[PDB]
Amino acid sequence: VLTQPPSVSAAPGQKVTISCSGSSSNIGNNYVSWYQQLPGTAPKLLIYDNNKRPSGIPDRFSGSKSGTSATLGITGLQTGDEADYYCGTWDSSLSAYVVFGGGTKLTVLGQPKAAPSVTLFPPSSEELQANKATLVCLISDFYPGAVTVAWKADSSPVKAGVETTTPSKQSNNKYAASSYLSLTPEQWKSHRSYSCQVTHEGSTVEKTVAPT
Amino acid sequence: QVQLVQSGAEVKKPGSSVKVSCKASGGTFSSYAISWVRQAPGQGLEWMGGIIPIFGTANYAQKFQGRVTITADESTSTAYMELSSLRSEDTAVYYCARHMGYQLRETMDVWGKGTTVTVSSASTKGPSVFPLAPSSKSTSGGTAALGCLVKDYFPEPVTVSWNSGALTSGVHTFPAVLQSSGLYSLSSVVTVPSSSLGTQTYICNVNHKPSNTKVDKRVEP
Repeated sequence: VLTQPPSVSAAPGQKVTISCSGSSSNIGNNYVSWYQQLPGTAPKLLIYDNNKRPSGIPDRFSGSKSGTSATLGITGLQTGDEADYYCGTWDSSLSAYVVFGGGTKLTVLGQPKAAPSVTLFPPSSEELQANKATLVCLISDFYPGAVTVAWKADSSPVKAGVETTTPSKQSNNKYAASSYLSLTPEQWKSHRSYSCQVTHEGSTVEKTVAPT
Repeated sequence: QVQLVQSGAEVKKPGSSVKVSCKASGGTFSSYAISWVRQAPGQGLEWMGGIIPIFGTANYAQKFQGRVTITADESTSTAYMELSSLRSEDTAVYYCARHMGYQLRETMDVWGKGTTVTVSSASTKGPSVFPLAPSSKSTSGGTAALGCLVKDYFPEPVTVSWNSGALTSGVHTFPAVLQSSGLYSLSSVVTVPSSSLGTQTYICNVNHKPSNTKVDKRVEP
């Protein structure tokens, strides 16, 4: 019931601020804290008592509060600051609780652009013998970390039986994702071909497979 | 100095209950308030409740009242969160956090690493492993992609290695997808010199510890 922008994008060396808006019974009346959650990790306290830093938090991070709002500031932004940021405070209402903002996803665009490498596998004869058919679209080495995937049976869009993962960061700091098209062996054999189309920063890469 | 150590991942069916623990290792809970905060996949932080053992007090968010119970054992410096009548919507990571004092209104300066809780009607099941054979359509620039499709298992996790760990570079194991059936699938690829395809053996080693299943599968052209 605290309000933050859901997402912010910035570049290394920039300054960013993230705002948190509440009411008189939470922020207006209580101290604000800010929590950093790096991907795959637990939240960590960044700022408490509106503007105080725990030991070990660089002074690039600052906070302020006025009225029913609070602000987190980050100067000299680094790629390592890419994280979800949560404001938190106490709500003093008679049924009391800790209250958080919904979180701001801070994306730091700090690597070279990289188009996705796409590999599309047809169903194996082993899986066909098991009376199933799966097309496997593997998408790797792209940056920034967002793609959209569309599938085509011959030339028409197919949306049933599609499952696509969120992008995940690779060791080399590029991103990877997967998409799967589930078909029956009859569907697989009855069409001329199937296609996986990966769109990244408005450019489309496509792979196609066909029954044997 | 203090570290909050939480119990391991849990997998539960709808209607059951889960109890998660959080031990103050190298420290104590005696002087402090302790909260439980959860985070559903891709979602935000949600406070469930907290306990202040020194004042014999516990507090809960109205969303979870009647369903969540928080307790402490001071002989072992261990806090507990029990959530009953589980739904699939209760799938989340559950964090223990210690406050900077004995007030829940104080900041949360120490956090545990989280306990994953998965609620699903699915039953434990080992995967089928299908080979993703190298071909012209997966070969370019003198290197070929080949892989293993690890299909229809429950629950997470699965690990994949190649040639029993001897083959690591060029290996890419993708995060899993969840199908409408309730079962997961993932894939693992390795890119190799195309010229090596007739002479080197490529075997993926799939380990699914929740079902005590291991599969070794050679992948060939």
